[PDB]
Amino acid sequence: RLAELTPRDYWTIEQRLSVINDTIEEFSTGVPYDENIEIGGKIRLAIDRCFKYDKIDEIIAALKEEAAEGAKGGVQSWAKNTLEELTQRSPTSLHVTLRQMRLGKSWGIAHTFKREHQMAAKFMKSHDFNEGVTALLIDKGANGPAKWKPASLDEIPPGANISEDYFRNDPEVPVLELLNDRSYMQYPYNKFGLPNDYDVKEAIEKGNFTREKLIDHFVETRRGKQGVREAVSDVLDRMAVRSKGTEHVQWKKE
Amino acid sequence: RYIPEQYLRNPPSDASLEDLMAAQAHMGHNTSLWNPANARYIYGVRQGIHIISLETTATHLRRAARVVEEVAYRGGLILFVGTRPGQRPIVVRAAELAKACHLFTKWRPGTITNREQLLGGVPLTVVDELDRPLSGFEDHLHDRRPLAPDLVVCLNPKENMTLLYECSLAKIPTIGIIDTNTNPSWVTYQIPANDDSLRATALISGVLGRAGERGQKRRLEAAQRGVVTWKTPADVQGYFELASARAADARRR
Amino acid sequence: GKGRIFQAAKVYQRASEAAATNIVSGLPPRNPPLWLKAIESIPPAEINTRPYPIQHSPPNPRARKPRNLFRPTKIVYPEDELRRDFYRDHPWELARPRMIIELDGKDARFLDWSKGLRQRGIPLSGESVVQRQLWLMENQGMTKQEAYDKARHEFYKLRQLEQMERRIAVEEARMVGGYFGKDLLTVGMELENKTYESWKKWATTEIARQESARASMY
Amino acid sequence: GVSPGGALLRTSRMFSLPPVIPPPPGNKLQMISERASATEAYPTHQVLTTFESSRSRGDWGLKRPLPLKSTTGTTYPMVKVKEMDSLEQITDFTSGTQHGLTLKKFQALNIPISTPSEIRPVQRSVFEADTDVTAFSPDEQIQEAEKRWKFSGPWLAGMTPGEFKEYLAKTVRPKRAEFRKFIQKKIAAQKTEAANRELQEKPESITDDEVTEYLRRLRNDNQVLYDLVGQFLDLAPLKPPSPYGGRGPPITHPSAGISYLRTAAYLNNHPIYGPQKSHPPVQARVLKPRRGNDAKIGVAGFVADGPLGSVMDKFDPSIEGGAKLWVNVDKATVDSTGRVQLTVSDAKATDVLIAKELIGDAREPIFGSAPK
Amino acid sequence: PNKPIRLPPLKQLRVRQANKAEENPCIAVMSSVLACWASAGYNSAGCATVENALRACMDAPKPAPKPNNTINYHLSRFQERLTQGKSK
Amino acid sequence: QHYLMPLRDNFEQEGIRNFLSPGSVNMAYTEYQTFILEKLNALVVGTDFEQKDTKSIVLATARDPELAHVFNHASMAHNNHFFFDHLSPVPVKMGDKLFYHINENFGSVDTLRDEMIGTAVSMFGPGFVWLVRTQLPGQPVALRVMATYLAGSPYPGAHWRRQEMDAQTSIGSSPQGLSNGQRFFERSAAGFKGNKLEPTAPGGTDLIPILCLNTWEYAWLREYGTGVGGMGGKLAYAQSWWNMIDWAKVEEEARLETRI
RNA sequence: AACAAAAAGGAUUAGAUACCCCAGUAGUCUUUGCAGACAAUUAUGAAUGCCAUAGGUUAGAUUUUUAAUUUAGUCUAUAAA
Ligand SMILES: [K+]
Ligand SMILES: [K+]
Ligand SMILES: [Mg+2]
Ligand SMILES: [Mg+2]
Ligand SMILES: [Mg+2]
Ligand SMILES: [Mg+2]
Ligand SMILES: [Mg+2]
Ligand SMILES: [Mg+2]
Ligand SMILES: [Mg+2]
Repeated sequence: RLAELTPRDYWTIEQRLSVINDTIEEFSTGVPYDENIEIGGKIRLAIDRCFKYDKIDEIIAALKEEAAEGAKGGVQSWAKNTLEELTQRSPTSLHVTLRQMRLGKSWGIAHTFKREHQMAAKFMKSHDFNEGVTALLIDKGANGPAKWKPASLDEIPPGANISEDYFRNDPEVPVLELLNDRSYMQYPYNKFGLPNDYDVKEAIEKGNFTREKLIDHFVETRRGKQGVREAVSDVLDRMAVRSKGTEHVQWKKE
Repeated sequence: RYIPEQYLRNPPSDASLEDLMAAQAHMGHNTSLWNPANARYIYGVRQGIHIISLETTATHLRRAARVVEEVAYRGGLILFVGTRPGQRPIVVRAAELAKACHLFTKWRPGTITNREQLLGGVPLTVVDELDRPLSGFEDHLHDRRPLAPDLVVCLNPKENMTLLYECSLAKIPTIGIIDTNTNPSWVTYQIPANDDSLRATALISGVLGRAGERGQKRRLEAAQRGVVTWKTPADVQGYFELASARAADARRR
Repeated sequence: GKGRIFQAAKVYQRASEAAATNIVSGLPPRNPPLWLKAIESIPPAEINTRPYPIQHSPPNPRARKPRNLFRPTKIVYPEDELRRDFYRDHPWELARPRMIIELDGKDARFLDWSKGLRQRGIPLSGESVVQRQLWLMENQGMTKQEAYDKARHEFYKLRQLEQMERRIAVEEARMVGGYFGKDLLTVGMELENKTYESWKKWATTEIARQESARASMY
Repeated sequence: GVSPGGALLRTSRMFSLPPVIPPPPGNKLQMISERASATEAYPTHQVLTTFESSRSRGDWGLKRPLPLKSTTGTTYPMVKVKEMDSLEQITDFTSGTQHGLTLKKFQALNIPISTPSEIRPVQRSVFEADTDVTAFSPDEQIQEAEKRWKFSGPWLAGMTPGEFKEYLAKTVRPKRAEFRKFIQKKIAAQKTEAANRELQEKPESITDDEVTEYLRRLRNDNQVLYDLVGQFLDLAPLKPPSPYGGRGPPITHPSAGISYLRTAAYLNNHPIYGPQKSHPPVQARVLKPRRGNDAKIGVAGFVADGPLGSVMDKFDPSIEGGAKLWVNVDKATVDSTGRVQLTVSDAKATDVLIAKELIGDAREPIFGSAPK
Repeated sequence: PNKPIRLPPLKQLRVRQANKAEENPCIAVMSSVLACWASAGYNSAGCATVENALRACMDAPKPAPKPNNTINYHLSRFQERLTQGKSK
Repeated sequence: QHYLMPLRDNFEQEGIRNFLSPGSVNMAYTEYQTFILEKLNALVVGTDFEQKDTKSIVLATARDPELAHVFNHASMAHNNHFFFDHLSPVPVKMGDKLFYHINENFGSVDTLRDEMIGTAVSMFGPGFVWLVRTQLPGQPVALRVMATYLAGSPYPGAHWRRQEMDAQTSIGSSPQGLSNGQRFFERSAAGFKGNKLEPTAPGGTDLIPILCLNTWEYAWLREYGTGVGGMGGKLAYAQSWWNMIDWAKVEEEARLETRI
């Protein structure tokens, strides 16, 4: 079908994407009937309550609370499992990784790649990378678990910032030269997917929809995209309060 | 979880595989009475009949449903044609939703190519953005020639081929339910499915009816905001030019 | 050629060109049809292109010059063999009416054959035995005959109780003043009377016919 | 790797329709009629039903809706489909009440099915864990094979002279090599018997010499040989040195899936009178009177021989509706051919009088009015 | 023995004599009268009952025509389905 | 498939305070209705009754003997839930119009109280005791009490299975025995032949069951015990039940014609 | 033996060589040669590669031999052409 589509030379880039989006939805067989949203409801709320800080120490501290029996969230099992996996990875990567998640929200796509090049260039000289790779993929898991230069996050003292070192491009490595100059701050056309919180929020701030009338709005605008009713319902179960009864719906943040 | 008259009281927006399989939309005709041309939709052979692929039906149905919606969104005149003993309620209902015309009897040969004679006395009217009459076109509704459907939605192409030929002969798009023994080259947009089933025909027609309904809704919503999604037809456009000419004389004289 | 030249796949192309320029050279082309812009970005699908159909069974590897390569193949499942065996061992199981009219198509979502024959949405019939048989044969690594015996025996016990309830139901119902209508046995005999009497009339007539036809032989 | 649309069709209700089984076997050399065909011994096609609402529309879950002329009006909606779409673009169907209601009639007699007994009556149930068994093992001895009812090999006495020759040249002839191996396993165990015994106070089974000589020792005792040959071809035992050997194995299950009752050792408690002695009688028709050295009677759709005993002697046109007598079904069984043979036994006088009382047509009421 | 063939494409599937042709009854009665005259004789006595039977028919009124047998209509319906097709 | 539904006023989680503890109501309705429905589903899993309501099954599956066993489960489930939809968390004051009409047909509220209760124990069997509203073309609306053995439908369209008299002890040789015997056969003979003994108005409006009382063992055998010593027992169960009758709702279903 | 050009007779007809009829020789048949013309036709040379189906039919083969696949022929009715 994609081959049959023959657009006109004067159609804007938006039109071409619209035609394909409507064509890919013609082959939708429907999402499973039993599988529920994995990261949703409680688990989703827990992620927003334990991954909002700028220090790994604070993040793990929050997870321990959720793991501790009797937590209001009810995500104790997930919390416990998550910690087991977080205490099995290179602590340097965690600090460095989380560091760019807060800094990558303001960079441009072009600037990101240029920084990642210099960023990854210092990982080749790092000890964790050369050790983890050799001890996992190369050895095929033989010789037991890998041995990071810092054994655990506890070893790294609080007042020590190891993230900063990587985020300093050296003059030895030339700046990455991209094939073009195109760039932007946010994705030009990333709206094809299921409505996220940003979409539901925007709709509420420009309308007076109800709990049930708001879902139909998105189901109508997308004209039957599979999973819209379920996705939008989940968003209204985490950041939507019955402020004025069934008449109106507002966000919990306020 | 199933009522016989459920495809009329409340037809679904989209038809899933279960709905199509539950409505016998895959029971093709006997293996012998097949058309090798449309072997692109057949899934296999069971019980001596060709099994139409369920996915192939859903894909083409959603595509046709998008065609009906846009044509109704651009102020197009749709025609729902089902000519069989028990297809009268199905077609009339679909027309109501899409605000279209119905046809449940033998299509009189020559109603599109020879419309001047057949549809000579039937009355017309002139509407505007919000689909309301416009006083002042009395003189235009007597020299104007009859209308032709901007889109035909047939439910039994095998039976009436004289209608579909006039559509291709008059450059009009068409939608039809192609069975295992129906030539898929007669209609513009095919919907491979079982046409001999009054339960599948009600489903397919219902989905297309909702498409038109949804299309008409958007059009009227865009007309209340001063955004017309269609420009004056060429026929009525010529009348405006003549109107100014006749009016110009009054100005001078 | 008894056919006619259909051009339903080119209505847009032909119409789009006709609306490109005006017939009166030196004027702006009039507005096109209302449908021209609706299906602008929805080209028709490709038709009349014989593909290699789906092969539901391994094609003959020995054939050097195979024929009917563009012919749909038959759909055969492992159940077909089992259904044929069971229903041949229980021919009177076909007299039990079975509805093949799907309600919503979502009948295979609550079928778990690990529990037993009884399932939600489907009646107790030969099919349940076959599916149960297939399950044991695959999951429990049983033989065709072994799985057949086990599942088949469960089918019997469930049918026995069903027939026992009918007798005990009507019997117990009359112990407390319960009366019923004409049983199927009595009704069946009545219809035969009406049909047998009609045969008597026809026989009597034709018998008399031959007698009158015998007077002409002499 | 199956597609989602292809996974729904596999479990669809229509795909569950069983294949048309071969018709009830009859004598291979007869003069059966072609243009006209009567009802068969047992049903061959699946009977179908629908909702009262969907029947008024002709919707039977088939290719197309059936006509309402011959499909609506009857009490029990039953229909058989020979072809979902014939060369006339029509669903070739036909009424299925002939067999559908016959099963309901037979199930109203409340009579089980028991293995036939040669002529001390012993009605043994068919559904038992000792006789009703199909699976087996090669190690099993010959004796238990008699219990079985579903044999893989054919019945020699039943096969025609032409079928027999084809069987020999297409099933038995290309099996000598395998049969030789079968003997080796037996001879192998024979050598272990002596060893095991003497040890109290198996070999590789590869000896091509003893096998040839082993068969020369059994040429004087043909009985033990056939006993061994029957196990390698799964043939039904024929000689007494017995069960269903007169007419051969039953092509179907001994019950033929028409009744699943194991025993009739119950006493229907009558409301007023109390526990009755015998079972309630059943009215039957008279077909082909004696004056053909036997009388045929229609007992609830099935045709059986008359009781061993007027009515049966001569035909009587005066009797309206035909001669109808009450009778009690004693024993029912399925022969090798698949027919349901009933041992119809003359009924008593009081039983008929008691049974008619509820119907309200009893001339004289036993309750109360009867002084003696 | 082979089965009936599939008819070739015909212009119209129908039967010439849709309704049976009724034969004048007493034309046979006249045959008997003539027969008796041949054997017995013209001016005989055994011919009275036979001659009187011939006079009985002419006096009796002729029966009414039977209702037309609508068989050609149904044959025209299933023509294209039963045979190879129609020709013209 | 038929599925269990909630009770009127959250009796499953709390139950009536002074009549049936939550545990008793759990075993009486949730753990029994589910069992009956489970059996009912298997019976109508593939018949026309796969989507028919209980009452429709009851009336339709009544005369036919071959489906007698289906009538029991369907009727039992209906009557059982019909018995719980007339109780109330707190006793309700009898309506005036209803209070007056009752005295005109039974003489007093207590006269009818001891009749239904007395009828229960008199039965000495599991059954349902009803309160039926009789009406004929010209006769005024008149109430009466009816007893149904085991599963018995009070509606006139299910007359075949009314089961109002135990044939065991009600048919003997005494004068009453013969009389009861004749009626027993008269009904059977009439029903079988298709004749109608008592004319009934179309739509089955002659009789309208207003109130019911489940006397089955499972309902009261737990809370009130075996009844040895007269303390509690089946008798007390009927007595306590009389205090929770939702007379308001009872009046509504009565639909008494305005005559005051 | 029979059939039957020719020859001959009897009728029909305005005339009748004829068609029709009573009869009848070559010849048809057997053996050995000559002869080489036919609507010797499928009004269609032989052969190879290739193109979508349906219903029959002939001689086989395979198979869960009931009925379906399949090889080589033959004949109807069609699609693309
Ligand atoms: K001459
Ligand atoms: K052929
Ligand atoms: Mg069709
Ligand atoms: Mg001659
Ligand atoms: Mg030569
Ligand atoms: Mg020749
Ligand atoms: Mg040559
Ligand atoms: Mg030939
Ligand atoms: Mg040809």
